[PDB]
Amino acid sequence: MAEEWYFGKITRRESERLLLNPENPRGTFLVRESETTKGAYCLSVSDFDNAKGLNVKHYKIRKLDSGGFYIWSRTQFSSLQQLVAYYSKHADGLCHRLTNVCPT
Amino acid sequence: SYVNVQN
Repeated sequence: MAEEWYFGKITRRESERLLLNPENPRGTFLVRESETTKGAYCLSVSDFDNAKGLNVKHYKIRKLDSGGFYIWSRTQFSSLQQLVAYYSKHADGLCHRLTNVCPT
Repeated sequence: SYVNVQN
């Protein structure tokens, strides 16, 4: 479907390398396949910590039978685009709203 | 290491 924020089959280390770029504003993000569980995905986002510096938080996106995806079971979605659209307007669990697509 | 997964 070609969404710029979707990187697919990249490792976690690859996702942190892209997100830990110093030019990324807080809330920069991407969605990728889980590097550990077949069928699962992940939302990786950038944030800053005074003591340690730039950091990346990873959220496991579970994919149901069934269709559907969710970070927390109380807020579910029919697709990955719907999930990103939502969190792009409401943190609702996240430390911050998804602010910017991570540059490829 | 995922924020939403305790275990």
